[PDB]
Amino acid sequence: GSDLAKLMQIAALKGNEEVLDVATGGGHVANAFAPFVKKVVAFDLTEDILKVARAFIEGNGHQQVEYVQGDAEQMPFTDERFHIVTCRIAAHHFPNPASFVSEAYRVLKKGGQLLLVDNSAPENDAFDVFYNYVEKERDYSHHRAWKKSDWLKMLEEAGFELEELHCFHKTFIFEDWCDRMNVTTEKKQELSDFIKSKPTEYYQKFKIVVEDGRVYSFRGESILMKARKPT
Repeated sequence: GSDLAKLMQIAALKGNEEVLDVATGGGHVANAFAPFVKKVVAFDLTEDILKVARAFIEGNGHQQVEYVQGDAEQMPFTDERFHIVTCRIAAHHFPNPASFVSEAYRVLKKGGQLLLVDNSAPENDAFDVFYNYVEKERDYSHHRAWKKSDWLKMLEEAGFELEELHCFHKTFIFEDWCDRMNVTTEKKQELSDFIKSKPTEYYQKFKIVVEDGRVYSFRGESILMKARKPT
């Protein structure tokens, strides 16, 4: 799975790093990196978010984390400050993720790395559009899960050199997945009904399981990219 352990392994940490965790959210990435690096900046849009991240991170005894508010994107850091920028399961909320990518490039040291983890859309446009429509019905704040090719273009355009791209698939349990976003029973019925009526190709693509007329599970893709800012 695209888990934290896999991220940590791919990171190939040296122990001296200053890390920026973009859209830290519940703080899990900063939490994981903290013991193995010099310093972490946990960065997100509001104080409420940073309070929650801090409760979790300080709960595990990590004390070299600095909490900083702002926008991914338009980041209030100096050029060439970080060895690592991380961003996990967050970029699909960004309204202008190309700006986050260029800002990540800017605030990285030369030879530094971006580690980016997110859900991804198929190259096939119909499946792309469908996957994303479904994501947004379930989470109104979803902007876009981009194609792997979209990310390759954004990274190159910003000057990053991709080193590694790892792809993963996960089976989502529809009811649980919905309930994490507090979707109404009515909205869950509507979304299941919408998915269930799609033709066979869609069920085959997303390994859709229907039990007793309701969507039970489907399978999505995610990625982990390690991209270098050149020396």
